[PDB]
Amino acid sequence: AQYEDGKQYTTLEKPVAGAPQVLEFFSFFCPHCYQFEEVLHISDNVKKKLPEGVKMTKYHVNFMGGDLGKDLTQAWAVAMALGVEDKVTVPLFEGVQKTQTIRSASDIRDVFINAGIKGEEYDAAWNSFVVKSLVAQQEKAAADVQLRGVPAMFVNGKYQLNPQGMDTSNMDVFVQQYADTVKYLSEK
Repeated sequence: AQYEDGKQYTTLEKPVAGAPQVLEFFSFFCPHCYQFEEVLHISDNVKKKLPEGVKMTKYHVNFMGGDLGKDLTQAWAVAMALGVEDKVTVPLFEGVQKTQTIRSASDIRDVFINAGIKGEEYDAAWNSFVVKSLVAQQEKAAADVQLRGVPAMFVNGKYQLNPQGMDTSNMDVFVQQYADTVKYLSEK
């Protein structure tokens, strides 16, 4: 066939019930994730090809960057709760990986303040039980699929994108192939 298990995607031999339809995992410590976000705009190009009615979910993971990695997962929970994902994603990536000016929770907090989220509002979110369950969800979703690497994408809790198996000669072509694959998997 044109799309084959083990080529553009793999199948979970233990499928995850009730899973979000398009589920993406990343870490701000993750170098390919930086590329995926900044250079390739993967999430965005997948969205453009996804069907009517499909919701896209993106979660942070703990297994990179130790103590700061966990701070970052809670911070992404704050971002999701406040709906400010689109204002902190880039400065968080560049702060961790480009300028290396993020070294503590307080530095993560600075990024939000600079993006215009108010101190009171950030700190209140940070400490809220709604953010606690949001953290809980990110971990559960990762736990459910045995996740040990990022960037990672899952479709309807049964298929896992396999970017290793796509041509990287051309960045644009890699992205479309990636997005079309999510679409194919989506319609499956």
